[PDB]
Amino acid sequence: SYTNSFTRGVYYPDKVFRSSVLHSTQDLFLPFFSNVTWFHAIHRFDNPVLPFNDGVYFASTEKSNIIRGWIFGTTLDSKTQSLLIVNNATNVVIKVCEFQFCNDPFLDEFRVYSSANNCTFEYVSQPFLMDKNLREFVFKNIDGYFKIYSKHTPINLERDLPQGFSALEPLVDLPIGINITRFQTLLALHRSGAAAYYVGYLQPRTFLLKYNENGTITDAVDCALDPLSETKCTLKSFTVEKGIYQTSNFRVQPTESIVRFPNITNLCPFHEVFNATTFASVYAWNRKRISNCVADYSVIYNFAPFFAFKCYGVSPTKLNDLCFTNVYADSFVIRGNEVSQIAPGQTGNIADYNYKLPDDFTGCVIAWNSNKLDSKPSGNYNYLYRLFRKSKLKPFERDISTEIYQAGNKPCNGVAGSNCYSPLQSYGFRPTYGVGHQPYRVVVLSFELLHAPATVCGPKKSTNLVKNKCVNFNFNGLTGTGVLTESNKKFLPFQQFGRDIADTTDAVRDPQTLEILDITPCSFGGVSVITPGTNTSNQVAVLYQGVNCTEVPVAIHADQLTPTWRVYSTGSNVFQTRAGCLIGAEYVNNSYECDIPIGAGICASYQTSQSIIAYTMSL
Amino acid sequence: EVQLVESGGGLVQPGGSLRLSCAASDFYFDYYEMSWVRQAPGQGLEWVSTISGLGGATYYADSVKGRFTISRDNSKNTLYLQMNSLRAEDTALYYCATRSPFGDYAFSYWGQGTLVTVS
Repeated sequence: SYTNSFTRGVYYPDKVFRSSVLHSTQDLFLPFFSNVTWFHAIHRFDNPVLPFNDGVYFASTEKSNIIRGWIFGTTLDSKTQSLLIVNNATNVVIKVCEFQFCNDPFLDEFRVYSSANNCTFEYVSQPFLMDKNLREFVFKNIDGYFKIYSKHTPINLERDLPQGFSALEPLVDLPIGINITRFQTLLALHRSGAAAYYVGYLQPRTFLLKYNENGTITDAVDCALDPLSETKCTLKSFTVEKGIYQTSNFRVQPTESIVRFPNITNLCPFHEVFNATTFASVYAWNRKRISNCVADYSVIYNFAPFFAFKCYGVSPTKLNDLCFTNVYADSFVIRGNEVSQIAPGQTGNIADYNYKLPDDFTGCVIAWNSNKLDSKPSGNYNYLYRLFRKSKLKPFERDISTEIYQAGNKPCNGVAGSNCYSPLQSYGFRPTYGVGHQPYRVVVLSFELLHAPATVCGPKKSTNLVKNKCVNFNFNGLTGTGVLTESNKKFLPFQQFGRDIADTTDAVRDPQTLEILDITPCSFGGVSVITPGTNTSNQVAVLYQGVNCTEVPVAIHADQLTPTWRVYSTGSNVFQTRAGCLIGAEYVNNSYECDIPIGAGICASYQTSQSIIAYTMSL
Repeated sequence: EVQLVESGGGLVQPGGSLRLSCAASDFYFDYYEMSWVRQAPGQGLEWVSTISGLGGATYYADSVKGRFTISRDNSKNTLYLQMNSLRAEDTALYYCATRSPFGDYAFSYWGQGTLVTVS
């Protein structure tokens, strides 16, 4: 039997406390006004085991505890663990053990399973999972926690599914995650009765959940219903005003996320320039260029954290995701007084005649005290720094010219006497020194991200390349959403002529294999939604800018959608305009004052019963 | 603050190599990377190769791997490009662009470019 789910199945996505907010989540939910299976029971069964796709929305209106739990499993024949739940008189067991569920799934006293040899985690939870009244449960496995929800609500008189929102309160998260692809409803019988339960399947869809001040949910939108629902999930509100609005790609509702970030697995030798035997001096910094690596910055801050870990340009944390093309590691040792002068824009002693950072710098500088290893009884005399010069060094310059600085009228010829000195100075690192004289070893990491195949990326995992399907792609930092198609382009274009301010990515390259993949919009065409206001009515209209009333079914891919949208995106009283094709109105041949502008002078409103009409501008 | 004039590539024949020069008048940044950008009639523009300004490591494209070579001379601040085995896909306009390694992908200096036709 088939029925309709009247906006039921909205649970709490996470456990974070939220109040008086509107949160847009992207978890698995039950679509509103979907087709649920109303499976009845007679007394051995009426239907075989149902396939578990993403989640199960179980509902029951019977009483006397006929439906006494549930049974899960993949093949149920000595292959994997089976999630068994049975509600006893007061207690309930959630024993996930190897069970041989036969063709007799009856309880009344255990006859559902045949035997059990290898039993995994078992729960002895005391609160029973049983309590007319509608018993709403939402079972969903997220590969590590099998979230089960429940909402006990007294049902109405002579009805099956009430007309009212009821959010399911979350329960404990059971540690599961073994493969589950099928679901079956467990039933009981006094003497070898009848029952009936609703079953629905969850899909990945966005949801705008509204939390009030008390911390409860009162209304939600599936973001996959009629264009009013998409308008509801693009303005972050529940009271759409009387006016034409836009929407986003909430139609196809992508379900997969592809990463494909890295290409190699060899760790980077970042523990080779931070713990060297003898760091370079100030006048000659040993720059090390590194490419074809793995940008694993987890070993940097977890290395007895140092002082002044100031990362410019990029964020200090969340660096294990953004991938660059090369990393330049400079390392030297200075005094404690000018440990902050090595920064973009700073000016001083080591920022004028020594290593200087550029104005725009997307690297990070980190220094650490070395008053225990870089210290001598009479002070270290090996380290040197330039202090007497005349040419301001440009960013990323090295000057190893040990020639005698000319400062007098007559040539010094190396005597370094009156009015003539040496550019280098041996500042000793005496132990008995203040904070402004302690030796600090400083390492600067410059991140070069050029228009070249990125080599040193983060430790992010590698997903599978699923093409010809609306997915969210994060190939090499380009986080977008679209359909990946196999194009026939020679080389990836580099759009830099008009600076591409209001532009988007058209094609990308897989970092693993060199294949130019074109990115197409899953559903677009300038979809404008004409709304007269939620306070007035609930009838809307659609406008597709760039069609001729015939290319609209193939533009938005009206093949796998809701049956409530095919009435506003088909040949139902269409009207071709100079801007597009208005579907969902009736063009009148009268003259009225102008109203909500649909496009190209066309004004429309909602009146007479009253319905959405359209008329040209009455000049 | 200035422009980068180009010369060299005029009319060539299938099979050979011609030098492409890129000069600079008031350019003194020793860390800004310099690259070549090819644009063929019809489809958009593509990337040939680039030189890392922070060091001396050059990065070429996939089609120009074992046939192109770039060189940077800081004495007179010039860029030289030598392209070998120009069979059929080297008929385009080449631009000598310069951008900063730390920033966006968009270049910071647009040159005049020279048209090379392999016929």
